[PDB]
Amino acid sequence: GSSGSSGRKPRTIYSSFQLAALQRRFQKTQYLALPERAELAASLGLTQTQVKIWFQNKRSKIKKSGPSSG
Repeated sequence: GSSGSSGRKPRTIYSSFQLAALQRRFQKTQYLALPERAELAASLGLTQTQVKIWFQNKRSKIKKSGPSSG
């Protein structure tokens, strides 16, 4: 649109430690309650604004085929 979110780096947008728990939590449920979403931000050391976009984006890029659009 204006700036464009582009870039290439070996360090995934998220660390292995943060991801592990994240993905491990997502598989359980796509949505996270109040204290549930904060748990990842307080545990992984991230913020609700980060764990939120991570859970949302994923839903769109769900390795699993079916619900995703095309």
